[PDB]
Amino acid sequence: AKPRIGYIHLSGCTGDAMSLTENYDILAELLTNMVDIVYGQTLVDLWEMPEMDLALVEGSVCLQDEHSLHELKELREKAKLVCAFGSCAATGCFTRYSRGGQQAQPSHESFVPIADLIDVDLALPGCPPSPEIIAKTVVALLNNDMDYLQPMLDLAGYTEACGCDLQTKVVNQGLCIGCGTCAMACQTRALDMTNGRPELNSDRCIKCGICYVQCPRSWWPEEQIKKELGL
Amino acid sequence: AKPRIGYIHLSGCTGDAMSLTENYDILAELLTNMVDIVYGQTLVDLWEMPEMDLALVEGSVCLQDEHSLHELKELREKAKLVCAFGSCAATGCFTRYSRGGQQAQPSHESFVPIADLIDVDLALPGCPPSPEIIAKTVVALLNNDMDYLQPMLDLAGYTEACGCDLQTKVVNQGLCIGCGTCAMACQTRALDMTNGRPELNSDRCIKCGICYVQCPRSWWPEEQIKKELGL
Amino acid sequence: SERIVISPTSRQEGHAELVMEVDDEGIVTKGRYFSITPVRGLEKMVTGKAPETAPVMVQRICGVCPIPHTLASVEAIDDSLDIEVPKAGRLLRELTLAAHHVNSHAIHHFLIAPDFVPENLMADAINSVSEIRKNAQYVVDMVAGEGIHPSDVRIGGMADNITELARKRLYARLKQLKPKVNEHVELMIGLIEDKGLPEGLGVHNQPTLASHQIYGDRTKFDLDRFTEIMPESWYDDPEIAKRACSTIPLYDGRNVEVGPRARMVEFQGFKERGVVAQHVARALEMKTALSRAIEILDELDTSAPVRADFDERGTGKLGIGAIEAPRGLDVHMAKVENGKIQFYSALVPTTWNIPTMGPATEGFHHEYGPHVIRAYDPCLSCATH
Amino acid sequence: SERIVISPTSRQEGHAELVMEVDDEGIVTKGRYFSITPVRGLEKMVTGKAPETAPVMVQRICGVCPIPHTLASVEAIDDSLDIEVPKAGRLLRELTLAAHHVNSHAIHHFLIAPDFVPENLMADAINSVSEIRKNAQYVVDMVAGEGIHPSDVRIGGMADNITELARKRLYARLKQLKPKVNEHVELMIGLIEDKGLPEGLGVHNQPTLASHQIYGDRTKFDLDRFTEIMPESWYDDPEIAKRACSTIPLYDGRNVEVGPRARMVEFQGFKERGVVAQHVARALEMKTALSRAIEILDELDTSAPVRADFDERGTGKLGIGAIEAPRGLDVHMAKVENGKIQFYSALVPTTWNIPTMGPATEGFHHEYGPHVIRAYDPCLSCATH
Amino acid sequence: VLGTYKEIVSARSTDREIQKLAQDGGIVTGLLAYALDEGIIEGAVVAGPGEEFWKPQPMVAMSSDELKAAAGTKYTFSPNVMMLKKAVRQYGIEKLGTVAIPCQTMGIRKMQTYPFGVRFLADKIKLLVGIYCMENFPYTSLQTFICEKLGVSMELVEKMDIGKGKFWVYTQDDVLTLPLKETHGYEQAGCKICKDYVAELADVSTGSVGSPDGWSTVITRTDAGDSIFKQAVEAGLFETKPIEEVKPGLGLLEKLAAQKKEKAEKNIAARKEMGLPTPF
Amino acid sequence: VLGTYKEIVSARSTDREIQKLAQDGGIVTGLLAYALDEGIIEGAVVAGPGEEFWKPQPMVAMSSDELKAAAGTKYTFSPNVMMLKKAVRQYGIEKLGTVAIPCQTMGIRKMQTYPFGVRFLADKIKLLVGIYCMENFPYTSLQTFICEKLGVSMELVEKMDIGKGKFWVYTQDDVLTLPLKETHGYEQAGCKICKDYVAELADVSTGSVGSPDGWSTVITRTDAGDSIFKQAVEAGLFETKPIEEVKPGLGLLEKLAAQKKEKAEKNIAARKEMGLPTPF
Ligand SMILES: Cc1cc2nc3c(=O)[nH]c(=O)nc-3n(C[C@H](O)[C@H](O)[C@H](O)COP(=O)(O)OP(=O)(O)OC[C@H]3O[C@@H](n4cnc5c(N)ncnc54)[C@H](O)[C@@H]3O)c2cc1C
Ligand SMILES: Cc1cc2nc3c(=O)[nH]c(=O)nc-3n(C[C@H](O)[C@H](O)[C@H](O)COP(=O)(O)OP(=O)(O)OC[C@H]3O[C@@H](n4cnc5c(N)ncnc54)[C@H](O)[C@@H]3O)c2cc1C
Ligand code: NFU
Ligand code: NFU
Ligand code: SF4
Ligand code: SF4
Ligand code: SF4
Ligand code: SF4
Ligand code: SF4
Ligand code: SF4
Ligand code: SF4
Ligand code: SF4
Ligand SMILES: [Cl-]
Ligand SMILES: [Cl-]
Ligand SMILES: [Mg+2]
Ligand SMILES: [Mg+2]
Ligand SMILES: [Mg+2]
Ligand SMILES: [Mg+2]
Ligand SMILES: [Mg+2]
Ligand SMILES: [Mg+2]
Ligand SMILES: [Mg+2]
Ligand SMILES: [Mg+2]
Repeated sequence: AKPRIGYIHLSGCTGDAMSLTENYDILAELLTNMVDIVYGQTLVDLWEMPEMDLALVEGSVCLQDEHSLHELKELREKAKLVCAFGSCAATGCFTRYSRGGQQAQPSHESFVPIADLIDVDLALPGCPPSPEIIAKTVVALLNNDMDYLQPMLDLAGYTEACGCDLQTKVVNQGLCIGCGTCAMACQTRALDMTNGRPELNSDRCIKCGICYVQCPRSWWPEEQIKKELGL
Repeated sequence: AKPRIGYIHLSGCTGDAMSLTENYDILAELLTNMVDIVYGQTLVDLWEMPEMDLALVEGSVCLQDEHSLHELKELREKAKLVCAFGSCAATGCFTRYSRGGQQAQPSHESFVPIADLIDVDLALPGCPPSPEIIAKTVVALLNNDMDYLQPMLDLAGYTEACGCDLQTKVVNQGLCIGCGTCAMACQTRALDMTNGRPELNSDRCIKCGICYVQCPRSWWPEEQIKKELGL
Repeated sequence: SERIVISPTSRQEGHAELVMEVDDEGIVTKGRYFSITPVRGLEKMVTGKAPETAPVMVQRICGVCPIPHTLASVEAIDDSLDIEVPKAGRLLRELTLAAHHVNSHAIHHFLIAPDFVPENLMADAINSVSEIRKNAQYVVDMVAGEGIHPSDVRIGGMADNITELARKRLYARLKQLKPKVNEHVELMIGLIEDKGLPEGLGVHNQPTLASHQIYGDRTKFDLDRFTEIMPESWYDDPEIAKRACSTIPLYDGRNVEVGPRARMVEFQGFKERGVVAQHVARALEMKTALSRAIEILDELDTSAPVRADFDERGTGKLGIGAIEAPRGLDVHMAKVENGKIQFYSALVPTTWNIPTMGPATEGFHHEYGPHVIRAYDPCLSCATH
Repeated sequence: SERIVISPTSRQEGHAELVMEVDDEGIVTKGRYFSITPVRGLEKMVTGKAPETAPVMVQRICGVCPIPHTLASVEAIDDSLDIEVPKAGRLLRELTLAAHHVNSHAIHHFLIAPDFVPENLMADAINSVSEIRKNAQYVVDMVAGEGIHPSDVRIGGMADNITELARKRLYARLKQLKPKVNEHVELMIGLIEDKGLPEGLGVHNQPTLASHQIYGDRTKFDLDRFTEIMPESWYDDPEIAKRACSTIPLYDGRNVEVGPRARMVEFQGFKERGVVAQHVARALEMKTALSRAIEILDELDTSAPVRADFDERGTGKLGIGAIEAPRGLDVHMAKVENGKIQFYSALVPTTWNIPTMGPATEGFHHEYGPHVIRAYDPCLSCATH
Repeated sequence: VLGTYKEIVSARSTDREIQKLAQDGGIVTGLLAYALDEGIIEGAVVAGPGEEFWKPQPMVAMSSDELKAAAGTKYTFSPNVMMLKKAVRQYGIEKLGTVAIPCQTMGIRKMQTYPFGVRFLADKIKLLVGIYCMENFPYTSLQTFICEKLGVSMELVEKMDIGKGKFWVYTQDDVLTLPLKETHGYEQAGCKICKDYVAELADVSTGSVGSPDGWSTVITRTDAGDSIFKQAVEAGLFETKPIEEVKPGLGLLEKLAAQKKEKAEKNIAARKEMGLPTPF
Repeated sequence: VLGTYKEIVSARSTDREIQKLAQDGGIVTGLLAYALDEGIIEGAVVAGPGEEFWKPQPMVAMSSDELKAAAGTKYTFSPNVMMLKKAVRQYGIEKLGTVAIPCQTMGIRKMQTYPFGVRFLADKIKLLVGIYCMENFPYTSLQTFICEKLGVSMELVEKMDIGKGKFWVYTQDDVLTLPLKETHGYEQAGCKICKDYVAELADVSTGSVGSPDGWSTVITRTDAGDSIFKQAVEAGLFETKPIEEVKPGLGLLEKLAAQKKEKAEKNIAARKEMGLPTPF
């Protein structure tokens, strides 16, 4: 019995699904023998939503699109776990900047992370999340590795993010130690370091949350880190 | 029996106290007959903190300054009400950008709104709050006008603010109607309007929260508005 | 007549609806395809903002093809700012797109594999696609910063050049990939032909619009021939016209076809038309794209500048970025003045193709309709932006 | 000897500590004054950021005197960028500061009123101060956008000119204010003299440093004479030296006095020294400041440009903004390159005065010490920034 | 359902220049012009011409000519509140007028009662003229109506109007219309929860509904509103009729105001069921 | 209190060029150089020269010369982690080395275990050399020590060192010192809650403490760390002595590691009593 997974694309860009598929070596075995992708028209010819063990929900949801809202509601009913797949679903990401007014739907204006409308069980922030974190998450769910997954469960509550979080949650709190991990991680290169402190280029920030996610001073998963190092 | 008021300056710029004093016509009567400023060395020659009915606390607090922390703790013990006086105390305001490293105290790095360390009863966001809101607040407290003061009590919980709040709390939520009130209010002129939607110049944002405070769609004090109009 | 509705159409990027009116025998007499993807509104998002913001945001139109949006954006802005990009930066931009074509066409083979690849060959096909994408994406990661939403395509050129270590590593891997891509293309073309789709399926009389064989050429996009209308003046069913989420761009007053077949027709003397031709052109273009990337890696001077200095204030000049995305001509237009984006418009390949796709289902059984759609490799987040 | 500590000293802006060593008769033999205000760290805050950010942030050094910080910041940045500000923008900057002096000196009279104003005159004095500030602040609000943290002092000049309505309204109010300011100054000077402070109180031999009589002049701030050291090499008590929060700027290797008396000595032939002289100079400067603002309003062309165009990338040039703040010379230094602030330093008037203030308490009873301090109108958020 | 008011009349400007330029009775332009000429105000913020046809920009008018140049309705955004503080700073104005649709009136009244970040503006507003509103449109929606559905262009439109169940465009020689229900879904979503039709918090409120063509239904509300409008009438700048004597009259106004409120309450309730933040 | 390890030795590079340039035993420069020459790594991120004296900048070294140019300690910030992704993108590196103080080692290991936003970097790190750390200083604090207290300048400093209760500066002909307790309060506040002295999560960790001058105490930890360091020794690039045979020896290392942990736990507890967020 393979885990039944749905991949539901709302107002996303499909980059998250693409990242999943850049687990090149294992992809054929993953799709054919490890999990069962049972729903999501990007991948499956099925127009009646089935029960799922896990829904990977990509994209924010548009408050002015009735079908998106119904689809989100239905997948919450039919999936045991809902994962906000990528920062648009998890934090709104760059759709936080949408403000409507464009053809051919000038009223399409308002986009929110999915937890603003439904209960979310875990999250994978990232724009997109790395092929590695996606593979490790799926394997963990396969093997019931709940110790590994705890940060994903916790991150379900991180739904409004910005590079300024490094100030408000780290530097302001007396926690920053100038390591540069945040600047290493930022997928848009919005971050530099000035005199050992993060420097935000707001013109490049997509509000994805990854800098604060990777900061060693936001949360420190010591036991899992040592386990993997054999220490 | 005049209300006993303390004015305590932490890591502020004293602009809030200056704004209070730009109630020009009433100032002499205010200080001499309406209230009793009993503590705050900016104004009063007293080095033993007394009991207060209201503490107006200006400025954020530096986590690396022991005296600031003790002074904040003591005023919470001795004041019946604590008001975060101005956005530095209320939201951190521009000290949210501080990151240490400057002479003559390179370790002075971390600044937080006072509610991060103590219970705050009401707040006056603004950089500085207008002479009018300060006068109206004091008069309201004098007259026990709790209906008028309710938004100030509520705003005690608004401690992390930014111009992006207009997106995350209004535009994203389907609430923006393009009135321009936010751009009118912004004291740094960080806001413009583009196609009827707020446009943030992040280079000028001081994270004071005033745009969201004044937005008619953040909270709507209808009864008090009509009362004052005679409608 | 009866209405067959498929919503959303499957195994493509993003959500569209196909509506087919069919006669008693199930033959399509009237076909309409339209976006039901919500409008995130990238054009109106970047209007009013700093020029540096636009490439970052518009690449997130689509995570299947972010490379050509980043390129079209910086080319439009370069053009608005009268920037001349240094030779090594131009080559790295071209190399990034050439590698990207290989990746993207391989992604389409993945999506259409259920239609064309026998069950017993399916594991092999996924593994073939994956090895090809792995090698293509080494280029996009090393040169452009990230393999999805590359960070280092920039106004004025690229963020940085690459090392000799990088250049020679990429060269060897792409050249050694040639026989694998040749074998894969041969295999896919044979399977597409083996499906036995009816003769003439999807053949239409619309123009083929293409600016260049493999990168792009703004001098071939003629604003005296381009117009843009809205669904309300295109679709003749008013309910559909109100639901449709993408605009309707036209050339010489008519709807067109863009993409690999269009480029092959306009630049490589390709004479085949319709669904099978579209797949065949796309597979053959993998040869073109990989060969070009190999040659650029051979030519590249890793010690040379890759980025021009520039004054970002602007003069109010309309800049055009015309890029051949894997799915077709991707035009971004940008006007910079007072250091802000004053105007922005994107005419993205699937945006062009959508008005052509519905009618191209007509004349054959509706069960062939979905195959007509997938031949365009449609991308609805792209179409709608 | 015994230590008298006052912490913080009262009726000034911000928090400083005064430590006086006194003999058996209570006479100060050794006085030290230092900042215990935490370092918000404005210089290191704006370093690394866009030039437009610096005036917005550094004006929030202080809400008593934000006007001269905004001016010194934009002047330093203008100088770094080789900008020539149009005549009307220069006049509006000067007018804003002139009005600001009137407001600020009036604020100091408010703060020192308990020391000098008889109880029966106290209501009158507060009302006098308030009417003066009301009229001064009409100028700062209308011209510069906000009366505290003015938004519209900008790199390249001002955001906008004012209307004839505004100009003529302000002119009439300031000119009609002249007799009131003259009466107020006469009154304050009489009261300061009436207090009967001991002859010689606060007289020292330190230089008077001033760049201009009322606005500022970067050509009079000589970098061949300026140095900056830290408290650890200034104060000779190591506990104090470690606690002190402000730097120690020097001229010709020595500590100085800045402020109204300094300007009056250097530019208006003033010959009096010490505490009473400092108050008297400050009151008299209200006449100077109001007269200048009136004349600028008469001269101003409301139809003329107020802001230059500029390329904000920079060339790495060190720019100097030297402004005569109400409390003294306020120098900001800024280097713009690659469109960012690469270097920023502020040498603020109370920063200069602090090393001079402690020793100026020596030789008189410690009960006079606090009066020596207030004569400098110290601003500790300013000093520390 | 009409809010608190002192009097309701039907009215029209007596100024032929204003009559030619006005959307309806010319109440806004006429009243601001009267207040300006009398020194009751020194300027007013209005929706003036912008950089695209029928895409206005807020501006501070300090002459009758500038007020007149702003006359006529544009059914798209003009965030008039944004210019109120500039008007009392560099423009030097201490007696300010403005025109506002109901949601803009709300931001202004909220500012006056709670001026947290707004220094020395609240008491300078001397005349707030409200205009009736049922919905507003992004500019691209107007283009869909005008350039796509009706087959002309923004430049060919000499006047636009809404009424009697239709959206109207006047060209140099033609009158083109769409059923108003056809514009549903093209308006900004924020209008869905709006309860205020007749600008209930304005000093004086005015609109076309309830009055015949070229006339306006004028609701005076505050002491300032009633007294300034009565002054202008007495000075012969407006002709007025009791609203009870006019067709269609108050019944239609009350119907539409009640329709708007019922719709808003349904949509507000829908928001709360979804768990979305709602200030109403 | 020393974390998990395989072996602890005292060691010194046998390369005289490296000996001349090294802070201590030249373990970092020697080991990265060996790994580079053997093809175990293709480059390494190090703290290289910057734009001010003793103010380093992270950089990707791809030759022994560049590694050598980075040798020697700078007691201020060099956020080395920031360059790890650039190193595997445009620099083309698939086998990466780096040197890191303990908090940087933590960010790196956190990334490898949880690479949420970090694509194709984690498995490319082949050698992580940790160096011991008790505190780090903003650059202005170093200036206070050197320019103000000791009365020279940053340019006159040829080497800086910390040990035996003192901060040390070497000039062209003079050795100047401060008591280390005199630097208390000048270090970044974030160090207060740091529990990791000997870089417990590194592949190999090294520092001066426990060894005599010019030698280093080397703790091998992971299979990669132990095997690469043993390889270099066998190749005669390091001389080693059992740590039990060396003065001051392991006792001093364990003392300082335990001091650091006790201090951190007190400060972590203080944070929690204040209600401040704490990841430990
Ligand atoms: C978005 C919108 C929706 C409306 N819907 C209806 C309604 O539901 N029912 C009804 O009876 N009336 C409607 N009106 C009001 C109406 O169209 C008139 O503007 C009103 O009757 C005033 O006409 P007048 O002849 O008195 O003013 P005029 O003398 O023509 O002056 C009109 C004034 O309105 C201002 N103005 C024009 N467009 C805008 C805008 N977009 N935003 C802000 N100010 C503007 C102009 O600056 C000018 O000062 C609407 C107006 C708008 C702007
Ligand atoms: C902030 C700091 C605090 C330290 N405190 C102590 C400690 O508590 N106890 C102890 O025994 N050792 C201390 N060290 C370690 C020590 O000083 C040595 O760096 C270590 O012994 C390595 O010496 P080596 O001769 O083996 O390396 P070398 O061959 O000299 O090479 C030194 C390497 O360290 C890197 N480096 C130098 N400065 C920095 C920096 N600021 N950040 C990151 N990398 C850097 C260089 O790039 C170089 O690659 C400290 C080091 C730093 C940087
Ligand atoms: N190729 C491609 Fe995209 Ni997802 C499309 N259509 C475009 O630019
Ligand atoms: N005047 C003044 Fe400030 Ni609050 C001081 N000192 C300075 O620039
Ligand atoms: S998180 Fe990034 S990759 Fe994923 S849907 Fe959003 S923009 Fe696309
Ligand atoms: S990752 Fe965290 S601790 Fe490290 S520099 Fe960034 S904000 Fe500071
Ligand atoms: S700084 Fe970078 S990582 Fe952080 S939220 Fe912004 S884009 Fe994401
Ligand atoms: S809120 Fe503004 S005026 Fe008040 S202390 Fe902060 S910077 Fe000063
Ligand atoms: S004040 Fe609020 S409703 Fe009005 S434009 Fe600003 S964000 Fe939108
Ligand atoms: S946009 Fe303006 S009002 Fe809003 S938080 Fe920023 S500075 Fe304050
Ligand atoms: S309906 Fe209400 S919210 Fe919408 S534009 Fe009109 S007054 Fe504003
Ligand atoms: S003591 Fe810890 S937090 Fe501080 S610099 Fe050293 S390793 Fe980093
Ligand atoms: Cl760029
Ligand atoms: Cl500026
Ligand atoms: Mg439409
Ligand atoms: Mg110090
Ligand atoms: Mg060649
Ligand atoms: Mg488009
Ligand atoms: Mg003159
Ligand atoms: Mg300074
Ligand atoms: Mg007309
Ligand atoms: Mg050396």
